[PDB]
Amino acid sequence: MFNDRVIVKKSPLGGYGVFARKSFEKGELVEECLCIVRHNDDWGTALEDYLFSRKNMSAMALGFGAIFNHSKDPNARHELTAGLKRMRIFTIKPIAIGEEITISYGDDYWLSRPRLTQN
Amino acid sequence: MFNDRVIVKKSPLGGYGVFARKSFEKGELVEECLCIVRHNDDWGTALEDYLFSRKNMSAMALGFGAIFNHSKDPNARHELTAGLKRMRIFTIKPIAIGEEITISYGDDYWLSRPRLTQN
Repeated sequence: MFNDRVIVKKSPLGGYGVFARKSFEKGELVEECLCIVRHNDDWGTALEDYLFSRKNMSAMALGFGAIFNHSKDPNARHELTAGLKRMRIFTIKPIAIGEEITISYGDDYWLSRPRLTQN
Repeated sequence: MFNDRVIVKKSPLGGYGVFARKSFEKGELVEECLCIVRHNDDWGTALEDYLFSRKNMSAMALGFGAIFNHSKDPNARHELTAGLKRMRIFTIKPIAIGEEITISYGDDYWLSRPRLTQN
């Protein structure tokens, strides 16, 4: 799909990842809806699908997991679920009006009053 | 997305559900890829996302769960996962070259040699 906030690239075409079209400082906000994350061993055995875990984060995807594979480093964190986590994404790295985004990046519980002025 | 086999409607637009464009008798076959189903209580606590369970079936979705909400009755069964269940969908009700489809319908372990002649 695609939204003025960020362009998502999940369809095969020589490039998998979620790009953002809006330069900004460390502290942006992205949106999506294709992740099922939790925190437990029974999870890796329960959500057996496109698992994507890092140290403590244990989640799974199904079309976006591969979109997150191409990530030499933690570009930004994400929170899309109904139990824990949340329904929003944060980018601790400045955006370049056309940069790529990924997920999984430790935790760092904190915020800063997001301000998505329209787009 | 959309496929000659069936047209999927997940994008908001005053209508959520998976429609089928191919009249047939009770015993059709649909295809998809957005469901994570299992059978256990720890599941409802592990897959906490868009849960969709019925009597014994305990599953969760993320874009298709709402597409299954609009279902006054069990239109057809489904099986899309890697652990149990399978990767195909069956329609025990005749198709009307433009009918809507849903999921969750008891179990009835059985088959009948599906014959998806192209489309």
